[PDB]
Amino acid sequence: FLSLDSPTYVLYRDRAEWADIDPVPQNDGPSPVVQIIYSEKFRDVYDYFRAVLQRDERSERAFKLTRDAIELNAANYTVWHFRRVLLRSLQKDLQEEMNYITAIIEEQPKNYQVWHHRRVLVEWLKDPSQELEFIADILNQDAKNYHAWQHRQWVIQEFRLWDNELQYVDQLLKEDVRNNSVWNQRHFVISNTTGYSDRAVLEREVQYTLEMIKLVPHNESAWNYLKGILQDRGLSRYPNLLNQLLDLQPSHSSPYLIAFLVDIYEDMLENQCDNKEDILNKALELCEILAKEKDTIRKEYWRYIGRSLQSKHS
Amino acid sequence: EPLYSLRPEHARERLQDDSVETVTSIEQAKVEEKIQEVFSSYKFNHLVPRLVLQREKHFHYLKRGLRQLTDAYECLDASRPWLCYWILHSLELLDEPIPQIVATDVCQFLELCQSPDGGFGGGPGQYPHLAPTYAAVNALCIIGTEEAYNVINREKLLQYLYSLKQPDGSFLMHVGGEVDVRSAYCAASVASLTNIITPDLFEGTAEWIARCQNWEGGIGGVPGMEAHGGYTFCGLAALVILKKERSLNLKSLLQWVTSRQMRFEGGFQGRCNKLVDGCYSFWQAGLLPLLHRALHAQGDPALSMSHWMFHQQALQEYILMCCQCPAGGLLDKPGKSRDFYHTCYCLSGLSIAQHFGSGAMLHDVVMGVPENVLQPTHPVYNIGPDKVIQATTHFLQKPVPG
Ligand SMILES: Cn1cncc1[C@@](O)(c1ccc(Cl)cc1)c1cc2cc(C(=O)NN3CCOCC3)cc(-c3ccccc3)c2o1
Ligand SMILES: CC(C)=CCC/C(C)=C/CC/C(C)=C/COP(=O)(O)OP(=O)(O)O
Ligand SMILES: [Zn+2]
Repeated sequence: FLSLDSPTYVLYRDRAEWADIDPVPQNDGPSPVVQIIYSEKFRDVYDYFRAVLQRDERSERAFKLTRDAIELNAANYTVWHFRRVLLRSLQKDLQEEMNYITAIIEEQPKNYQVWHHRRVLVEWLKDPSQELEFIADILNQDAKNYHAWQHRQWVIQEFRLWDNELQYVDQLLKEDVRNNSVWNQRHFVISNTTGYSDRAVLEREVQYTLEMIKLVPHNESAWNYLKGILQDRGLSRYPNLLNQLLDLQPSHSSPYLIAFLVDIYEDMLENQCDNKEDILNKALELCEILAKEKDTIRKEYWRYIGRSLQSKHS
Repeated sequence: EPLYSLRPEHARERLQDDSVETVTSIEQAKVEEKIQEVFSSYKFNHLVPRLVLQREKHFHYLKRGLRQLTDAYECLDASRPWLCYWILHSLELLDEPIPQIVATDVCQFLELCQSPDGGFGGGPGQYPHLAPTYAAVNALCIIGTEEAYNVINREKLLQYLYSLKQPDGSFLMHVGGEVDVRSAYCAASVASLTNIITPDLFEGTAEWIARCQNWEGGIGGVPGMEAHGGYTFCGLAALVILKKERSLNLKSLLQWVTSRQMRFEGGFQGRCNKLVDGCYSFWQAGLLPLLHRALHAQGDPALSMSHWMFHQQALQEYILMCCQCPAGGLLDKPGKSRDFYHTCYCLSGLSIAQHFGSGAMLHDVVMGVPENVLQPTHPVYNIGPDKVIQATTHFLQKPVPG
């Protein structure tokens, strides 16, 4: 292996062990469009990749070449496909390839190809033993990397590794209670384990969320989670909720609290509530305050809500 | 004053971290301080603010990129049809004609990009992939000539789509590749425009997409994942193409997207508790015209007759004051480097925000100088509405392959 960054790196056209092969230049046609003026290093590696792809040469040197083509452009999915062909055809040790993908993902975590490649290797080896820990290290650098969370969900689901994830969720929530990815992971773990029907679980969750809301009134994630686990069976199914939210309104107020209250008024006005002319006006006044003072960025949305609430509850 | 984000009341929209700091709040505060500087720059320099879309500067940027790019674009060597689409759409939005010689050149380049298997690759000889296939088809349609339409091998395209179809209703992005809601949209987009939709091609797709909607109201890449504007756009748009928008809880979705607009910045974020980004001016805001059309089809009587359900003015102020690179091209947020992807979507979003349309009604809101008005864009395909109708009618002149 001769690193693409090594001081003694040599273009492939100047390499003896490649003299037999004629590189294949890229054909962009007579009048190119969106033509990229590649560096000599790039064009050199890819002219030989094209040669090895055309001739479908499944050799150790071709395998080493894909590594350089990948490094020059990790987004080239065609190269990644040929590399997987070589892995099978050459019978390459897959853990060695696992160490390789571990390194490249650390380098470029926001790439679709690198994660899919890791998935294929895990699928091939039927071995998720390193996954949770590896993903955890990536998440320790970017706690919100979409691919990382997606890969974590896939591993946990396929190999049934649920036992310790909620603990992990609590760990990251303590580090940043505003991490929407962690709240999503929380709902992921719970809905695929115990579910939200067990009253002991639903209550536990609502209390935790309300408590987090008390700690950080303006954290939209806790509010969205609370709404998400209750709008299922309908907010009006829980009477104590309304007053309990109105209780922390003098101090822990936020445009989120106002909005939630409105979400309760509309469910009530939809499930035959008492004074269905008294609750309606409470809501319209809130839609008013929201659209006019407390949350004007969404004035068009709130004005729509008011008009829709009258359109069927007048 | 005339500008929403410069008014004194707006200062109240700054982030309140409740005295509990975390990576999220700190990072959201950094961007807000940076955006405020831009907003206050006019008062600071003692000048009257004027919002001008640097049409000329962006044009040069685009016109040049369409032909040649530096080695800085090596990372997009597997995304060239994308470059063709982003640039041509930008020029289209800026209402700049495409020389017949350039059009034919684009057509010939995408021909080389087309695979013998069907679909298009990210460049000559590259395996077909659904993202560049969507890009190629959209570009060819923007051109809209008989030549461009004929580049597409409809029979092979269908075959390719079928090779990616999974039993659960989803599609692979490419052979031996990954799956997420993007593939559903790319497949539905190209299959509908070219009229190759067979009775069973999208069987189960609508259901698989509906499974991607989560507790947040938005849509994730795959079932179980966090709600994200890019994926939510793909999901809904795909459903509108398949006529199954109904499969979604549209009310929870509407509430989620509207909450994605930043009260202070004016632009949108891609997901809850993350940073604002100019490209989401299309991915997120573009969902309002889709929901407006979906709700109206259900006979929703509360829908406005002149505005989309998001602050059109604020999104325009964000884009115009914070997303233009003085050298030409648009971007994520101030401090970031320009690129054609962000140029394409920042302009697409500006278009959405200044053009309302619901049947017989038409209402515009063009912030800043009048010359800022752009050509309208179709909310499903993100190409001109005329190009959609033109391409659609054209391919309807031929039967669905067998
Ligand atoms: C999440 N996000 C929010 N804002 C941007 C992103 C992005 O991370 C993203 C990830 C995945 C998806 Cl599906 C969509 C967007 C992203 C960044 C980016 C830059 C360029 C780009 O042109 N960068 N230039 C290259 C030349 O040097 C200047 C920067 C091109 C693309 C690109 C987009 C679609 C297809 C092919 C390519 C980019 O994509
Ligand atoms: C048609 C088509 C291809 C549509 C898809 C568009 C799109 C923008 C998809 C988002 C994919 C993604 C991995 C986002 C996370 O990036 P991030 O965390 O860096 O960005 P964020 O912080 O803004 O969420
Ligand atoms: Zn962006």
